[PDB]
Amino acid sequence: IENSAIALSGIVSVANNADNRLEVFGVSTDSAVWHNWQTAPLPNSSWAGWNKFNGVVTSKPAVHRNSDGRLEVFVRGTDNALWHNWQTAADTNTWSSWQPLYGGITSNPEVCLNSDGRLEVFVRGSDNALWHIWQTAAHTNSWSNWKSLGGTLTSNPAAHLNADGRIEVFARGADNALWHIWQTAAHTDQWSNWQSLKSVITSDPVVINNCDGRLEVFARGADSTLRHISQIGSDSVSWSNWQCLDGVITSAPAAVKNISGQLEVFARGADNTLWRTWQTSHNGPWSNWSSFTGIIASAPTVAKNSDGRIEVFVLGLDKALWHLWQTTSSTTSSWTTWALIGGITLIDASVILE
Amino acid sequence: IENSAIALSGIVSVANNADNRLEVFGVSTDSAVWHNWQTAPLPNSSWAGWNKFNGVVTSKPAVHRNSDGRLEVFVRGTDNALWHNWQTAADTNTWSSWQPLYGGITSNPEVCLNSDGRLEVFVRGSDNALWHIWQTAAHTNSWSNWKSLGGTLTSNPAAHLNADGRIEVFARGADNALWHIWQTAAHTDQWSNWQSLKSVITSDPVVINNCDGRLEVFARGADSTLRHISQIGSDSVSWSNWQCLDGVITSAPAAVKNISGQLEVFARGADNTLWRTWQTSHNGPWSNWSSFTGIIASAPTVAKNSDGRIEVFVLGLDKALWHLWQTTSSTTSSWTTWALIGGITLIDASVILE
Amino acid sequence: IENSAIALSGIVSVANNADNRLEVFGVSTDSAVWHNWQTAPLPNSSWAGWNKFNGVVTSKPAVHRNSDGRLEVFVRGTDNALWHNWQTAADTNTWSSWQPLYGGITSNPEVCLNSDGRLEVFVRGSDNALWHIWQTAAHTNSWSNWKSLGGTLTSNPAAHLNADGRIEVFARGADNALWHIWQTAAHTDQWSNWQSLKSVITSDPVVINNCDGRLEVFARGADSTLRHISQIGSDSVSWSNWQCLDGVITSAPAAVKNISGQLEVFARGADNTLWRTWQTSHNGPWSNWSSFTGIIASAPTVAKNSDGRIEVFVLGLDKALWHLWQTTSSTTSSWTTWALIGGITLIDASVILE
Amino acid sequence: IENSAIALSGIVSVANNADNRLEVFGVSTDSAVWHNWQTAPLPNSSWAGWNKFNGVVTSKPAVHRNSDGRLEVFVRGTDNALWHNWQTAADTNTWSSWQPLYGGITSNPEVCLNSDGRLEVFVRGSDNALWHIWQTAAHTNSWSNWKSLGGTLTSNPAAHLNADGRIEVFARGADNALWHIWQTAAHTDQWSNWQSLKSVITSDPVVINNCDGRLEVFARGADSTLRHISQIGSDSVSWSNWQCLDGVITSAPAAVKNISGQLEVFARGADNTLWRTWQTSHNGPWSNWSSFTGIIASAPTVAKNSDGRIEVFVLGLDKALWHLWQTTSSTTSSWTTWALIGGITLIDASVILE
Repeated sequence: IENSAIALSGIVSVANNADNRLEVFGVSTDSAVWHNWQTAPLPNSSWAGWNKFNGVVTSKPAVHRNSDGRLEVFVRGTDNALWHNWQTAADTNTWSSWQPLYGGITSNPEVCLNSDGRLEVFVRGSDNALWHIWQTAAHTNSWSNWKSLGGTLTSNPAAHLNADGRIEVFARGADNALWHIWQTAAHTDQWSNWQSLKSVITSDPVVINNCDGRLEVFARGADSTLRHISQIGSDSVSWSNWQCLDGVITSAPAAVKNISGQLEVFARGADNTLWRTWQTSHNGPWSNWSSFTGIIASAPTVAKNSDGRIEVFVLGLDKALWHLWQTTSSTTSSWTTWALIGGITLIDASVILE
Repeated sequence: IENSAIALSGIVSVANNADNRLEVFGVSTDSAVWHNWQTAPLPNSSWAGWNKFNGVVTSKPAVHRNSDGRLEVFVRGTDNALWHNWQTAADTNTWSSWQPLYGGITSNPEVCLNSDGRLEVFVRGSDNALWHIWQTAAHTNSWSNWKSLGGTLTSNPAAHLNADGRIEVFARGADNALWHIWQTAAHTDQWSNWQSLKSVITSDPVVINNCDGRLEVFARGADSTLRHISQIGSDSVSWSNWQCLDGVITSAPAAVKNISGQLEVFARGADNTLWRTWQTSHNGPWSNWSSFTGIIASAPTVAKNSDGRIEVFVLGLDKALWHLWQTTSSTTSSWTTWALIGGITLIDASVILE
Repeated sequence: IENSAIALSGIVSVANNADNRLEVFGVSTDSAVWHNWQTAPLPNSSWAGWNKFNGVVTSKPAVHRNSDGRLEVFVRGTDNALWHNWQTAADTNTWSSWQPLYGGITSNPEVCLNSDGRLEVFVRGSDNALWHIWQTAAHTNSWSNWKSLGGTLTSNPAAHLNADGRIEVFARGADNALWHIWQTAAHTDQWSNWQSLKSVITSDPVVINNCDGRLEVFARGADSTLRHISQIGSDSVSWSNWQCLDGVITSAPAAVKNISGQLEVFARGADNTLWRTWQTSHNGPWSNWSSFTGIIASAPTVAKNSDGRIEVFVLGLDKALWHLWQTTSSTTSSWTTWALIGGITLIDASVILE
Repeated sequence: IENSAIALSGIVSVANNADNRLEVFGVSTDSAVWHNWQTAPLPNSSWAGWNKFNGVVTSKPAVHRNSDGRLEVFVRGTDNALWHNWQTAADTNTWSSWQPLYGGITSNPEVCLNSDGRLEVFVRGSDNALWHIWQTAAHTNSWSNWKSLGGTLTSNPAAHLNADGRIEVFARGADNALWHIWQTAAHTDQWSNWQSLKSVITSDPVVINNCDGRLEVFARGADSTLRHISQIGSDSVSWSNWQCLDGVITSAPAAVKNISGQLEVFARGADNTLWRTWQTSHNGPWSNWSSFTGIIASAPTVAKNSDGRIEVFVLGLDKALWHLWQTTSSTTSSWTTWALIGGITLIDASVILE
């Protein structure tokens, strides 16, 4: 692989409803967003069926739950502007029409919830800088003007809260290295300068918090293996060295914290099957990759159910959505085999970044 | 102290709003519930002022946030029945009037949020058994009938979720020992039998989850010192031995997880000042108790702000509410001295259990 | 129990030879020291048979291996002075006669090996202060003059190295609290002042190092339960609060680090059987006490074999030595039942401290 | 670098005497072994001066302390056989002449001390298999016959004890991967079959035990970066995945456990200076590499002094031995700059393996 490659992404965005039912959002062959949801918050639940939002879109959709429990979806429109639509009440399948937020977008949108309950959206703009826009009041359809954070992005952005409420954003830069920028005070428009974490990456960055309140960033490296870096202090400036894990991966990774507090990472492996690795003890060593049967055609997207059970979504060779899950709420649980969530076929609507 | 003693409780109940502003609920000399809230989600914020709910009450109020962000308060009425009132919209200071849930209550109410978004209330009933009632749909004013879980309670109940979504309830029994009972499947009316954790306790139990996804229970013991016990497996049946910490405490304890994932416990000490102890490392040893200046007249009530800073509320000798907080989002931060949230005086409306 | 009580001690001292064979030393009804040893360094080995050292003694013997592999035993004589005898070559059953070190001794002797290979002996003297004497060259029969460290002792002393090579000594003081004193530079006659760790203790202190390079002290408390305290920094001045464990014990405790690095403690329990507790995770919570069948008449003495297996020695009701051990090198191993090391009967020759 | 490369080795072997004084062994321009020792067991001690053993040698010397405290050195002779010489008494500078152990050696010797006090030597033989020979009685000049363990070696062997006393040997195989073989019972001639840990390595393996009683193996990888793997269970068959650390290294690594139980690794870096990395927390993430001033011409050799302070030895550009050490017994201590141990110049006498 080349240093500027961006690994294959997940085919859907997932969120938990206010009642923790999972709901997935993807783009079909009509270039519209469709969604489907669990009827009860358990992995063996039946799903409602695929439902369409009217409107042609030109990016992968991003979804986040508002602080009042209402889901809200963000997408690029045919005008290269940002659009959004929302549930009109928590746990209800009544939505707004797409509504405009304007701007000029050249990446998939990334959405974060500040610790004061306000959504904030991060995107690459027309000038390749990082731009953002935010709710001016918690869970309200009142938004700021667009503002630039500068830089030069060559991946989609990934945002996460630090334990103290400061948003930190990660993105590949012009030199193909991972860069980051952060709020210097929680949920405030006061930001640091851009800083490099060095090392080339060949996927979007994936960010998760550990139990200790430290962030941990996962990405594919230049040799096509998983690499990871973590915060070692109580600020955004002190990081470990990078470490790689053996094993060639062929998609973005997806990371989740299991209910014992240990991290697990899922990725498409060198044989185009889903692979999984997990921390064997706290902060500990990583297990050898374990494979699941079945060829897959996207990165995994990973979620947790109301009872803690992990569930994984992928694109199958039939271009439909498949999923599997843990059979029990237990880190050493067995897994189901792939099951189909049928009714539509999906396309990868990710913005082509070069 | 005698084995059947119940240590002095906190004077207010606290909750975070959907936007993480703190809001406190207490009972004044008119035997009504009054509340007050931060105007912004930071500990140095100004407070709005004390506001009254009409109606005479006969217990400490319990408050929990619904899964749609709306706060909801539960109290015993003059008819010894359960009443509740709620915010009509998240982050809004418009409330229902008290509305009846009936029953017959002989303890303070305890409220838990199931992982499927449904509130559930636990109380000691007229026959001294544990009773409960639940929302039948997430964040909806539709409730079940009352149902008994049996047992014999001699403290208020304390409920917490396990990491897998099963509610577990703790309460002192007829033999003054700590007993517990648990859901055997997440957010389902399928419960275990009562089991004893032995050891006498002389306060209500206080329950918190650690990073590992294990519960940890704190209580005052028969010798008036803090003692604690924790889950050691992935179920509700495997527990450690009890351990005590030196130092006589004269109130219920209050426990919180700081933003490095370590536990801290606050209690009124033998000299009637606020004492604090913290875990020095993961699962680690406990620090010597540290004292804050100022005589206090209740147990502490402890909360966290949107930026992770801990804030503590107590009753002062002037029978008003005082608070202090951490100056920075840092485990070794200094603390402010007590500041007054003036405007009313408070009474301890806790149900007298004998 | 009274605050000045000293719990029942172990009936033998144990050491590993240079080749790791265990060898035990006790006092028989003739008031002489006898010893016995494994013929091979495994717990299921046969033992050689009880062999006598000529000479009447008036304390429990203390044994330590020299830095050249030779065992050396220290005891009080009929003249209340200190005597010692040694193997003349490692792993050889040829010994010196008792040789005099003089002084005036009113406790059992305690022996430590400095990290520069020199033995050092600690005792309570005729004036109840702590006295010591040391080899002036590693593993050589050349000793210093006696020197006082002051204080007032009401238990036997217990000495251990810190991770940086500084000896630290623990002993009960005149107020029945645990006190300690330490070298301020490794293997140097430069010592701190005495400092109290507060808390009353009713056994000799038992000291072990954890993996982290921190000392951890175990003792029986005033309520007859096990209590423990540990270093929390990198010096001898920073300690945790004391914690107690539920369960009444009726002997001194004995502590050992198993081969997974976790601590285990053994003690005679309230029903006069051997009890065991272990840390369930690193630094972690302690298990409930587990009992072994059989009434025992001393504290346990605990050792490890060349393959890591723990072995425990006690006095039986027949006044003979019994032992049991782990069946495999595994923290969850089963244990054998008590087996007799027959041939003599033993007496408790511990110096009566009041 | 090529896959069959073997990175530059350390220029001396080091051991602690019975009294913990460091003593170093190297080969000078006369192809004889010379040694030098601290006069006192502290890093700022003066050194005695370089002293020669008569006899021409053809490998790097290996040294280990016997279980009776006597050092013993192993080397290949001009006849390609194994020779050894020993201190005739602990802490004494009187040695035997070289004495023959015969055989036919094609690697540097590796020496391990069994947990029953018997030395055992591992070497590549004339047929490229692993051969070994052992003392038949602890710390005695009585040796077994030579015996083969088979395999095909393309590095020097590295041996370490497991926590349960089983020797495990690591060596690169014919496929340039790391292979290992182990005793199936402690200090017994009963061995497993050879098993591969996969991954190519380009240095000798370096093995250390962590606090948990698990082995951890460090080596340079095919991309010239440090990689490491560790045991995850209680046996020799369960290992983690391999992880790499960023940063090109140009020598074998050297690993040590500091006195807080954390691991540190030293290696010559890409700029030919000494680099260091350390675990920032238990099992934790690894720090960025830190450089010391000064160009160096060998791998580091690392030892610990009687007070826990780490000391590092290297070859300088002047072909003499230099060292530096920690200024205090503290993981965050500063370090001294390089100081010369002058008097001879050293050559790399490592056996050329192809």
